[PDB]
Amino acid sequence: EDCGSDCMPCGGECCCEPNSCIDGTCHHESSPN
Repeated sequence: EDCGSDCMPCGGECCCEPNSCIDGTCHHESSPN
């Protein structure tokens, strides 16, 4: 079973890229340039 387009189950949620599903939460993703 899957959640979404490159997404993962985060405590009844769905973290999709570029974000990441870690620590049971949605770890946002920055772009330092």
